[PDB]
Amino acid sequence: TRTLWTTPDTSPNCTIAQDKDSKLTLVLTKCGSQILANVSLIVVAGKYHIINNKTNPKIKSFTIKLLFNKNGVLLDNSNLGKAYWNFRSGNSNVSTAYEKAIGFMPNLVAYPKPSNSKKYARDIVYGTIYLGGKPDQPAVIKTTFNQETGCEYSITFNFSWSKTYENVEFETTSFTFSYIAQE
Amino acid sequence: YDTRTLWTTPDTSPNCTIAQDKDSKLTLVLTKCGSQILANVSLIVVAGKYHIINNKTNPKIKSFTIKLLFNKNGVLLDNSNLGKAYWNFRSGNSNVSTAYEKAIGFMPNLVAYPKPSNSKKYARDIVYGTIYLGGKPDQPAVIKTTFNQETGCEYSITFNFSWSKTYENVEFETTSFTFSYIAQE
Amino acid sequence: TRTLWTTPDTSPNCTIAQDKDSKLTLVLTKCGSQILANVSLIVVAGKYHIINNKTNPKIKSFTIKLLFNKNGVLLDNSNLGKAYWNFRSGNSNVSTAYEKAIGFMPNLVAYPKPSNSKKYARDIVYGTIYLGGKPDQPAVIKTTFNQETGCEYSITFNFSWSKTYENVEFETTSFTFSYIAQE
Ligand SMILES: CCC(=O)N[C@H]1[C@H]([C@H](O)[C@H](O)CO)O[C@@](O)(C(=O)O)C[C@@H]1O
Ligand SMILES: CCC(=O)N[C@H]1[C@H]([C@H](O)[C@H](O)CO)O[C@@](O)(C(=O)O)C[C@@H]1O
Ligand SMILES: CCC(=O)N[C@H]1[C@H]([C@H](O)[C@H](O)CO)O[C@@](O)(C(=O)O)C[C@@H]1O
Ligand SMILES: [Zn+2]
Ligand SMILES: [Zn+2]
Ligand SMILES: [Zn+2]
Repeated sequence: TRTLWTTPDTSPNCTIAQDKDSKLTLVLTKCGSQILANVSLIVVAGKYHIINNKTNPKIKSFTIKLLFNKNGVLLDNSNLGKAYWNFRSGNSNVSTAYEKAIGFMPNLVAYPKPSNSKKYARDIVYGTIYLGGKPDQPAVIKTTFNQETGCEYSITFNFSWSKTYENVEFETTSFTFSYIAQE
Repeated sequence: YDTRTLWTTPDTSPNCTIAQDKDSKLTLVLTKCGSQILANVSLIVVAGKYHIINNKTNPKIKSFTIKLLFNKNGVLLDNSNLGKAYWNFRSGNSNVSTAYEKAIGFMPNLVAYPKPSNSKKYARDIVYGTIYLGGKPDQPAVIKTTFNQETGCEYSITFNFSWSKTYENVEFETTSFTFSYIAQE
Repeated sequence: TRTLWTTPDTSPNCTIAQDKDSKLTLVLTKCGSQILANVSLIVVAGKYHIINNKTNPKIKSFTIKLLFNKNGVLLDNSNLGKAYWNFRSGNSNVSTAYEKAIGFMPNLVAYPKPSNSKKYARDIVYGTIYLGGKPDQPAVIKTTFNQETGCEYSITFNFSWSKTYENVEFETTSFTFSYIAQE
């Protein structure tokens, strides 16, 4: 019960532009009051599979949202599927779906919901990953905590790029970050 | 110490003094994972010299430093930029009722990161990172963290904030950065 | 036994171009399903000690490989010496070589060995470190999991730079990353 994950296989579990068009590999490991997070993305099909900005200049970014309720349970309006998001057992999941993961949630005082109080940048982490493992193919991964509505908690991943890529497959290197846990 | 968290609390009440008294909120969370400390940091400047940056009118205002000084027991010293009042072990979204006496297991390893001496100074006592002002991807600032290079203390952690862009009326409040370092014990 | 390391002293322990020409400082700390890794390098002698790309225009990269068997034991073809790699005991290592460290190995489902199947980039982590702690002397540290032959598991560090450095000592700042554990 110290690790919440997608499993490490490559079976599509995520819907960006069309049903199960991607594998988001996300591993959350509870190190007390901090969650250690490891993420990568493979797109297998649809609009974001093969990037061509000569042909499609406007395709420059997309977002993957994980929305959670009071008990830390993934809501079905998330881009990530509920089917294999669960606590770890081996290279797989526990047999039954979890009902509480509040200790894996981003801290609401650290990272508050939108309000008429001043909005601070500390609820964001920026990173850069590399498409196809090539050092001249950067894309920015921007992670934001608790800024979606219709949820108690949220983790959102925005992927974007500034280069004009021609036929570059969107599959990434891995990035590690952390965040402050709710409890 | 095992698995505990030493932190500033995660609210936005100013706890830190850069240019003038309580001009900033340093949010710092140190979590012990055995022989390494997992660190998470951000900064909000609320007042004074470094609150709103304009390098057109003031091209030479480009960097500043925040120091955490520790004694032999890992207790924060009063002359650190960070105030002692809310630097303590975690309890809920606040701190334990007793001001801590021992945190040597949270201190940067002195063999890995020695104090200044006339022996060769190696770069491994530094971690560089980049954070973004206002959460804007075109507003980077460098956060340089250095271990055990201060004097008048047994241990130290120093944060130097710098930028090479010419900012015009930009509020210095940052995204978050994560790093680790080797623990003394 | 929760940390495998090199001892954080300055005594050479690694062979890049000639015997004991470097000190690799590597600390691997098990946080359940993830290994938290911290790395830096000091080159003390030989070809890579002082970089001069006026004199030697093509000297722009090198690699340090850690190769492991089925029990997570370091193999002798590794650049890092076997005598220097063990579980932590104080500021030193235990006197006896360990027999098992499978819990510290990179996960083979997450990071499979080379094959005829499609290779994904998530077995790579990119970072940048700074020579001599100077902010204008970046070098790229590319870390790759389980891609070497002659082993069950591997961690390889490729160091490279694009700048024309003139008489710059190769000793680095520190970088942190994580990876998914085999067990
Ligand atoms: C971590 C790796 C890294 O820094 N990659 C950077 C890359 C390389 O430095 C050079 O291409 C030499 O390989 O240069 C960029 O300007 C590019 O778009 O190509 C930005 C990348 O972020
Ligand atoms: C992680 C985010 C990131 O890399 N930001 C970089 C930024 C963006 O790539 C572009 O502005 C396109 O958004 O480019 C810079 O040259 C800039 O100062 O603008 C350096 C920043 O570090
Ligand atoms: C974290 C530190 C950092 O970003 N360093 C970058 C550096 C500094 O921004 C400037 O020298 C101003 O100090 O600019 C570079 O183009 C350079 O080669 O000099 C790339 C470095 O990666
Ligand atoms: Zn494909
Ligand atoms: Zn302000
Ligand atoms: Zn020399």
